[PDB]
Amino acid sequence: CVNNDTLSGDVYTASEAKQVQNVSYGTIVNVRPVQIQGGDDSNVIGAIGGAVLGGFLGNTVGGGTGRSLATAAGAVAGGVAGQGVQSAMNKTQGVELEIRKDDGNTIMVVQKQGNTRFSPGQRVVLASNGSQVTVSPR
Amino acid sequence: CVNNDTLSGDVYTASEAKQVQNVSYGTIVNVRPVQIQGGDDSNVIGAIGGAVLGGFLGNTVGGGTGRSLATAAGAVAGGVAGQGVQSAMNKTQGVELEIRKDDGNTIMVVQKQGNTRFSPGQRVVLASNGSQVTVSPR
Amino acid sequence: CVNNDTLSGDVYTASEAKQVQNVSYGTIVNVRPVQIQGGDDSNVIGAIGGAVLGGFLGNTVGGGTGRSLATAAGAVAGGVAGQGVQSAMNKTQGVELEIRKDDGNTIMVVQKQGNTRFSPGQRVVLASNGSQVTVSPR
Amino acid sequence: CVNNDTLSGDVYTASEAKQVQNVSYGTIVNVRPVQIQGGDDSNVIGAIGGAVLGGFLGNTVGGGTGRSLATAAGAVAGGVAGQGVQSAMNKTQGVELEIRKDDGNTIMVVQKQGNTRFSPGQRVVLASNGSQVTVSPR
Amino acid sequence: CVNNDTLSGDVYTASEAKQVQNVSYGTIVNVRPVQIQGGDDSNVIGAIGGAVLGGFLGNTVGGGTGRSLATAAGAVAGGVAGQGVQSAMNKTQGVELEIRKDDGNTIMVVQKQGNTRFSPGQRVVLASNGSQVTVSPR
Amino acid sequence: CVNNDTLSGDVYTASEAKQVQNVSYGTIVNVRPVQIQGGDDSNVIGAIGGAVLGGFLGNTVGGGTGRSLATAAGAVAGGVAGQGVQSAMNKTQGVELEIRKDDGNTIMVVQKQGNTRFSPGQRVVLASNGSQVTVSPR
Amino acid sequence: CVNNDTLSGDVYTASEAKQVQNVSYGTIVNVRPVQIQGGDDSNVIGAIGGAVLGGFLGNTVGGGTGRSLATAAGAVAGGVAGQGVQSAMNKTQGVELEIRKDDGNTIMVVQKQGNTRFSPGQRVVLASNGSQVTVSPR
Amino acid sequence: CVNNDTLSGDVYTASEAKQVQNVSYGTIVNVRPVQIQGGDDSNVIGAIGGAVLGGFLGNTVGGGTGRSLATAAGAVAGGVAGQGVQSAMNKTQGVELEIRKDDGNTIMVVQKQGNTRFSPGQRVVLASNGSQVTVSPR
Amino acid sequence: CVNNDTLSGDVYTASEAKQVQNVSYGTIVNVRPVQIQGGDDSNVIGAIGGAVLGGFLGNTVGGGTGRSLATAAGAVAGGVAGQGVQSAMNKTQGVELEIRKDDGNTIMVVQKQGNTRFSPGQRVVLASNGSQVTVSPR
Amino acid sequence: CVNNDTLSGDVYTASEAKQVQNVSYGTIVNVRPVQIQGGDDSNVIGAIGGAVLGGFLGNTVGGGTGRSLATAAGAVAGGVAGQGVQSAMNKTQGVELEIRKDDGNTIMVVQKQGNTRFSPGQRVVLASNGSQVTVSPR
Amino acid sequence: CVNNDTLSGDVYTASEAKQVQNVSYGTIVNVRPVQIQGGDDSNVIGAIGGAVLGGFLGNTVGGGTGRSLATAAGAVAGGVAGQGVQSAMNKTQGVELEIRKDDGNTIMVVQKQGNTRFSPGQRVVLASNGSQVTVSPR
Ligand SMILES: CC/C=C/CCCCCCC[C@@H](O)CC(=O)N[C@H]1[C@@H](OP(=O)(O)O)O[C@H](CO[C@@H]2O[C@H](CO[C@]3(C(=O)O)C[C@@H](O)[C@@H](O)[C@@H]([C@H](O)CO)O3)[C@@H](OP(=O)(O)O)[C@H](OC(=O)C[C@@H](CCC/C=C/CCCCCC)OC(=O)CCCCCCCCCCCCC)[C@H]2NC(=O)C[C@@H](C/C=C/CCCCCCCC)OC(=O)CCCCCCCCCCC)[C@@H](O)[C@@H]1OC(=O)C[C@H](O)C/C=C/CCCCCCCC
Ligand SMILES: CC/C=C/CCCCCCC[C@@H](O)CC(=O)N[C@H]1[C@@H](OP(=O)(O)O)O[C@H](CO[C@@H]2O[C@H](CO[C@]3(C(=O)O)C[C@@H](O)[C@@H](O)[C@@H]([C@H](O)CO)O3)[C@@H](OP(=O)(O)O)[C@H](OC(=O)C[C@@H](CCC/C=C/CCCCCC)OC(=O)CCCCCCCCCCCCC)[C@H]2NC(=O)C[C@@H](C/C=C/CCCCCCCC)OC(=O)CCCCCCCCCCC)[C@@H](O)[C@@H]1OC(=O)C[C@H](O)C/C=C/CCCCCCCC
Ligand SMILES: CCCCCCCCCCCCCCCC(=O)OC[C@H](COP(=O)(O)O)OC(=O)CCCCCCCCCCCCCCC
Ligand SMILES: *C(=O)CCCCCCCCCCCCCCC
Ligand SMILES: *C(=O)CCCCCCCCCCCCCCC
Ligand SMILES: *C(=O)CCCCCCCCCCCCCCC
Ligand SMILES: *C(=O)CCCCCCCCCCCCCCC
Ligand SMILES: *C(=O)CCCCCCCCCCCCCCC
Ligand SMILES: *C(=O)CCCCCCCCCCCCCCC
Ligand SMILES: *C(=O)CCCCCCCCCCCCCCC
Ligand SMILES: *C(=O)CCCCCCCCCCCCCCC
Ligand SMILES: *C(=O)CCCCCCCCCCCCCCC
Ligand SMILES: *C(=O)CCCCCCCCCCCCCCC
Ligand SMILES: *C(=O)CCCCCCCCCCCCCCC
Repeated sequence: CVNNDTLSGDVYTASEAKQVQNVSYGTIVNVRPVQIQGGDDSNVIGAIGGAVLGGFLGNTVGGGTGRSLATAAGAVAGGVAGQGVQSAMNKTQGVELEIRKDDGNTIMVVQKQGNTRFSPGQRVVLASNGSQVTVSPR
Repeated sequence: CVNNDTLSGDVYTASEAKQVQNVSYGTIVNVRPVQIQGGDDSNVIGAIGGAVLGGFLGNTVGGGTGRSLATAAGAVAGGVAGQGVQSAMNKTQGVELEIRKDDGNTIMVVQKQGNTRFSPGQRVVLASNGSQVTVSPR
Repeated sequence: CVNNDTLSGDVYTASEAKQVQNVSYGTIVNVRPVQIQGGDDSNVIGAIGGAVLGGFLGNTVGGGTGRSLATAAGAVAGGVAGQGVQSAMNKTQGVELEIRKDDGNTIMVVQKQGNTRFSPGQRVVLASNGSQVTVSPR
Repeated sequence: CVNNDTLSGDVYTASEAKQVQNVSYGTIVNVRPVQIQGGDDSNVIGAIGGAVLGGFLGNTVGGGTGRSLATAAGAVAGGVAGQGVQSAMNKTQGVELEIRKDDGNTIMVVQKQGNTRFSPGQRVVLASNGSQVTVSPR
Repeated sequence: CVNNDTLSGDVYTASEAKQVQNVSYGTIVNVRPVQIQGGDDSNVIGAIGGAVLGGFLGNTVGGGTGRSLATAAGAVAGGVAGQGVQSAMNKTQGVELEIRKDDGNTIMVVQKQGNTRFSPGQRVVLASNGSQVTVSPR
Repeated sequence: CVNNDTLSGDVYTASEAKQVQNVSYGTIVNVRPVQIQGGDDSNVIGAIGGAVLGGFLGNTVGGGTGRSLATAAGAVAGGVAGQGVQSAMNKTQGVELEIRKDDGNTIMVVQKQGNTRFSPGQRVVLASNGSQVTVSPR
Repeated sequence: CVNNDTLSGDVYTASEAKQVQNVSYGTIVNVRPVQIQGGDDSNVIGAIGGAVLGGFLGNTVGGGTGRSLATAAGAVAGGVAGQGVQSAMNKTQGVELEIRKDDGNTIMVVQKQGNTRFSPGQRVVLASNGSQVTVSPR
Repeated sequence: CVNNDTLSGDVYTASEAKQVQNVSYGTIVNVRPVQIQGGDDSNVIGAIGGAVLGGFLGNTVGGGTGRSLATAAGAVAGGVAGQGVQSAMNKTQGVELEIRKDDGNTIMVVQKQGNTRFSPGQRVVLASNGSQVTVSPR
Repeated sequence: CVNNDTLSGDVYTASEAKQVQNVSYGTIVNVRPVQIQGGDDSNVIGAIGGAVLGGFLGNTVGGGTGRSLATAAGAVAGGVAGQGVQSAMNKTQGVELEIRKDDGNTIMVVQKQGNTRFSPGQRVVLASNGSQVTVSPR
Repeated sequence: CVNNDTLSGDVYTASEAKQVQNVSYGTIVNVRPVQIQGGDDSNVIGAIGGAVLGGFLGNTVGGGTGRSLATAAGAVAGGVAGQGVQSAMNKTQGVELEIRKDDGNTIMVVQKQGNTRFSPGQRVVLASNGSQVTVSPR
Repeated sequence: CVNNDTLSGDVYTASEAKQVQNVSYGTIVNVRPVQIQGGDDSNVIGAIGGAVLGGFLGNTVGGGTGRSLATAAGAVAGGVAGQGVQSAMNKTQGVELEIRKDDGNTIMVVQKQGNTRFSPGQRVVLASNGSQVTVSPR
């Protein structure tokens, strides 16, 4: 598992506490919903778990030289299902926001859904660092 | 398997959440369909799976010194089929779009087919970063 | 465990004693509560502890070739719970402060809750270094 | 095997989707046919497969100390044939095109044969990147 | 253990003897007490000691296959307590001083409590190097 | 073996497909025939093959302590012949051409013999890259 | 042990013999006594010695499965005492001197106590190198 | 063995085919014969071959503890002869030529003897690259 | 042992023979005696010798499980004495000289005592290199 | 052995064939004879050969525990003689020449004796490269 | 052993043959005798030889557990003597020369004694390179 709950507007990772961050103001338009896929593309941990759990389910059939074939088939047929499952428990739902600043410049930012509802027409304050931004309501 | 579903216009990888992205506008012409081939060219994981599953199907014929020949032949004849199959499950279908911006400059971008249909003559908004672009309808 | 108690306004890590730090003054507005998530995202130590403690609970059922299946299942079903638990004991509660300096510039800083209560309207003194800040009351 | 089907004008590798590419126009003259040789020059995978399959065909003759000689001879006499065969299944047929752009500058590009026929006298559109080009008909 | 007694105003580490250090003068205001946490955040030595001492307390109960479960549980239940204890014996008490120099510039420095008492209103002499300072009374 | 058939004027390596190449014109004079020696100077693969095939031909004579001498002699007397043979199957025949460009500058290039005959007095077109050239007839 | 007797004003390390050193003059004020702590903070050699000497004192009590517990407890209870003792035999006594040069500039230097007594009001000669100084009486 | 036949005026190494080379003209004077010594100075492959072939010729004399002495002596007395012989089969015969160019500048180049005879007074054409030259007759 | 006899004015290390060195003249004042401590601070070779020689003196007392305790105690009680002795045989006696050059500049140099006596008031010649000096009498 | 016969005026190493070298003229004065010492200073190959050949000559005397002493003594007493002999077969005889060029500049070069005699008063031609020179008679 | 006979005025190392060296003239004054110490300061090869030869002289006394003590003592008591002897066979005798050039500049150089006698008042010629010099008589 990967704990991608540090991608909300209500939780800070501990490597950015006790630092300085700048402040700007803006306005909000055109929110639409979006899905977020964390983790890594080459799933390795799922493969090994699936492989062992599928292989040890193979010994219990047959006997002789027909048992080795069963365990060998079960190994790969569980290995692929491991990657099948390990990349469907790392999928959350978020929103995409288009904010227009008071400078006159427009940007958009994507952020995980929490327990506050964003609406078209509102005032937000941007807490920013070098290439990092958090958006919080009024 | 490789999870190339992060190449759509409705799914964001989690390493580009909580960042700033610029906004432009444009118009759409000349969409045509295209196929997309993910993964890597040197298939290694397919070779080993094919090899073991083909080798363990060789012991069950013959006996003596004619069993070793059977298992040795089965090993390679399954090894090549492993790469044959592992590079036909990583093939998806997408579209290629030619968008003309309001600057007066023309570009084209290629993107995976989803559940929205693009048509000739429409307004799109480009969300851009340094050498990254996502296209979404009006 | 990770000892993230060095993120308070009353405890200094020992690698920043006997050094020089600058002093500024400011005023405080708009405190709101926030949670803090320490540690690292890829939980490794939890996985091994969960795995061993789940595996050694598997031998005590069944016998023959039905014991191996039980221990193999218990191993992974404890492995995932290890990461489930090891990333819920590293979660503390803090505050977020917006301070306006006497220069005329505005910043905000996030800091762990202690035993002093911050209120809207107060005088604070910032002890600063290069990209490090501690806030302490009057 | 090497999957050199990403060298056509109808298939895009997945590492160049969702990017920006420029557009130019031109005219076509002097197409002639050409062969294309993929892969790598030092064939290693063919050698091992040929070696094992030739060696295990050696035990079945003779007995005593005249069996070792047979297996040793078969090993190398299959090893060289492995490289003989593994570099004749990576050979495709393509075309070479000489296109004159509307700038007044002339270039030529080589590309794999597909299912569309190029003729002398036609209009093509070049989709280009930094040192990458794809040619597609009108 | 970590010997953090070289963080006082009466003990010099031996890698800064026979060197040259500059001298300044100042005045002292606003001392307040503070705690100091040495060592390192990832406690490793505590984990192994706790693990072995907890594991060898497990064999003495039960017998058969119920002994392995006891030793496995004791191992982790002592492992976490090892880190619990090894990071509570590296905690000392010090003071924080705000000194105003004769230049007209203000700084503050934090230093371990010894056997001399600092008071508001006094003369101190700063012995300094590049980014190192020791404060000693008149 | 080394597959040096990518050194002709009718076969392109697959790492230079879908790229841009410049075009020039010229005239041809003074072709003379030449031999080409591929591969590498320190022959290693030939040594091991020769060594094993010569050594296993030594056991079949004599017995006692006079067999070890025979196998030891055969090993080296086959080892040197391995390098003798492995560097006589990598030798092809090509031509050397002196072409005078329309600029007024003269160069010469060497290229493997194919199935087209070059003659003194003819028109050729040079397809060029940075320090790469292919010559093809009119 | 660490031989920190090369930190006196009467002993030179052998890597700074046969070199050139500059000469200055000064005057001496305000000597006060100080302690010096050599060695390294992470004590490793003490831990192993304490561990072995404590462990081999554990076998001599009890018998059965109650001997293993005794040796395991003795190991750690001697391990910590090893670091307790190995960092109390590397502690010497020295002096701190404030010397005012004839330039008009003031410095202070710290140096191990020997067999000569420094007094307030005296003439000293500084033998100096790049960031190295030795002070010797008249 | 080392195949130093790529040092003639009639054989090209395959890493310099399909490249561009410049052309100059000159005249020839003062050819004299010279020997050429290829390979490497520290002969390693000869030592091992000589050592094994000399050692296995030692067992066939004597018996008891007088056999070990014989094999040990034979090992080194064959080892040195290995380097004696392996550096006398890498010695060829060539010529040294002094050519005066039409610029007015003089150079000389050394090249292996082939099947063409160079004479004093003749016209040669130099095919050159960066610090590489081949000389061929009219 | 360390052979620190190359620190005299009558012995040259062999890495500075056949080189060029400059010559200057001067005068000598204020010689005083000094001790020199060679070697390295972390004594390793003494520890192992002391450890083995102390450990093998432990077996000769007692028997049973009271022999292991004796050998374990002897090991460390000889280990520390090894470092005690190995750093008292690398201590020589030298002199420190203050020489005033004819330029008008003053320096001092430290050098091992030999068989010539230096006196206040004498002429010396300095043989110098880059940051190396030897002093020899008239 | 080291084959230092490539240091004559009649043998070229094969890494400097087919290159360009410049030509100068001069005159010869003051030849005197000199010895040349090749190889490397730390003789390793001689030590091992001497060691084995001396050790295997030790078993043939005595018996019991007096044989081990003999073999141990013979090992080192042959080891030193190995380096004694291996550095007396790499010693050749050469000449040193002082040549005055037609520029007006003087140099000298040292070169191995061959089969031509140099005399005072003669004309030589220098074939030169960057920091390489060969001298050959008229 | 180390062969430091390449530090004379009559023997050239073979890595500086066939190179160019400059020539100067001078005059000679004030030769005095000096000793030269080659090799390296940390003697390793002597330690092992002394250790083995001393250890194998220990078994021949006593029996039981009193033999181990004898061999252990002999090992170190021979080990130190190994370094005692291995650094007294690398000591030669040379001379130090002060030469005044015709420029008007003075230098001195140190060189091993040979079979020619240098006297006060003579003419020498310096053969020089970058930071290398050899001095030879008229
Ligand atoms: C707070 C919570 C605390 C937690 C833990 C604390 C509890 C501690 C209390 C300790 C008490 C315990 O000591 C008592 C005891 O065990 N006592 C036991 C002990 O006696 P003692 O007391 O020790 O003296 O031993 C006896 C011996 O048992 C048998 O011994 C034979 C050999 O023994 C012999 C011999 O011939 O050599 C003869 C004998 O006389 C003697 O001499 C021995 C001698 O010992 C030599 O060593 O040797 C074996 O044949 P073999 O070896 O030659 O092959 C045989 O297994 C055999 O031959 C082969 C077996 C194997 C087939 C079972 C697999 C099912 C597939 C499910 C996956 C689904 C896929 C999607 O085959 C069979 O058993 C045939 C069953 C056919 C029907 C199956 C239907 C199931 C599917 C339904 C699906 C429904 C869908 C809707 C074996 N059965 C056996 O050992 C037992 C076998 C019986 C199957 C019951 C079905 C349950 C399946 C439901 C699934 C759960 C939800 C997912 O059970 C097991 O192998 C363990 C099963 C684990 C499965 C986990 C699934 C993981 C998830 C999926 C992973 C992919 C047991 O009877 C005793 O009783 C019993 O054990 C009765 C017991 O009450 C039943 C077991 C319950 C455990 C289940 C929970 C596990 C969950 C996870 C754990 C972390
Ligand atoms: C040019 C120069 C050439 C150089 C070399 C060439 C010489 C070659 C000639 C060969 C002849 C030789 O083959 C003859 C022979 O050995 N012949 C011998 C041979 O017969 P074969 O001919 O082989 O057939 O074997 C016999 C067997 O001997 C005994 O055998 C017992 C077991 O044997 C049994 C059994 O019961 O199992 C029974 C038996 O019947 C038979 O069956 C065997 C069978 O073989 C099974 O294997 O088994 C052992 O008991 P165990 O095993 O169960 O434990 C016993 O040792 C035992 O039980 C245990 C012993 C051990 C205690 C001794 C340690 C002393 C501490 C000093 C350190 C100071 C610290 C600061 O305990 C005792 O011996 C009790 C002694 C109590 C009094 C000690 C006082 C000393 C202190 C004084 C301090 C004064 C201060 C002012 C053992 N003694 C023994 O094996 C002998 C034991 C006797 C002690 C004498 C005191 C000397 C100490 C002075 C110190 C010197 C200066 C520093 O001696 C030794 O262990 C070697 C001692 C080495 C000490 C070196 C010190 C190093 C420096 C300090 C290091 C930190 C010997 O008698 C024969 O005679 C003898 O051996 C008599 C002999 O003349 C005496 C030995 C002299 C050697 C000394 C020189 C070494 C210096 C360095 C060398 C490089
Ligand atoms: C941070 C979490 C770390 C988790 C690691 C714990 C591993 C637990 C292994 C259980 C071993 C059971 C063996 C079978 C039972 C038996 O009857 O075992 C019997 C045998 C000996 O008994 P006999 O005397 O009867 O032969 O072995 C033992 O008794 C071994 C002692 C068990 C305890 C060892 C301590 C744990 C390992 C060291 C800690 C390292 C931590 C590293 C953290 C990074
Ligand atoms: C974080 O998520 C860590 C990785 C989690 C791996 C989960 C593995 C589950 C594998 C299930 C396989 C079922 C096999 C069924 C028989 C073929
Ligand atoms: C992601 O896709 C991981 C790699 C998947 C590998 C799939 C391997 C399948 C191999 C089938 C081989 C069949 C052999 C039949 C007998 C020769
Ligand atoms: C700091 O916090 C160190 C890591 C702590 C790891 C804690 C591991 C607890 C695992 C509990 C698993 C329970 C399994 C129950 C049966 C499946
Ligand atoms: C992609 O193409 C992977 C490599 C394919 C290797 C194919 C190997 C075939 C070898 C056949 C050898 C036949 C030997 C017959 C007896 C000497
Ligand atoms: C410096 O402080 C070195 C590290 C010290 C480690 C101390 C380890 C103490 C562990 C105590 C564990 C008690 C376990 C009780 C049964 C679970
Ligand atoms: C590409 O060419 C791969 C290397 C090919 C090696 C061929 C080895 C042939 C060796 C023949 C040796 C014959 C020995 C006869 C008895 C001494
Ligand atoms: C230089 O000082 C080298 C390191 C010295 C280590 C000294 C170790 C002493 C350990 C004493 C432990 C006593 C244990 C008593 C029973 C628990
Ligand atoms: C290319 O040339 C590869 C190296 C060739 C090595 C040849 C080795 C020949 C050794 C002959 C030794 C004869 C020993 C006779 C008894 C002492
Ligand atoms: C150069 O000096 C090399 C290192 C020399 C090491 C000397 C070691 C001497 C150790 C003596 C120990 C006496 C132990 C007595 C019983 C405890
Ligand atoms: C090139 O020269 C390779 C190294 C040659 C090593 C020669 C070794 C000769 C050793 C002779 C030793 C004689 C020992 C006599 C008894 C002590
Ligand atoms: C070049 O000089 C190589 C190293 C030479 C090592 C010589 C070793 C001699 C050791 C003599 C030791 C005598 C021990 C006597 C009994 C203690």
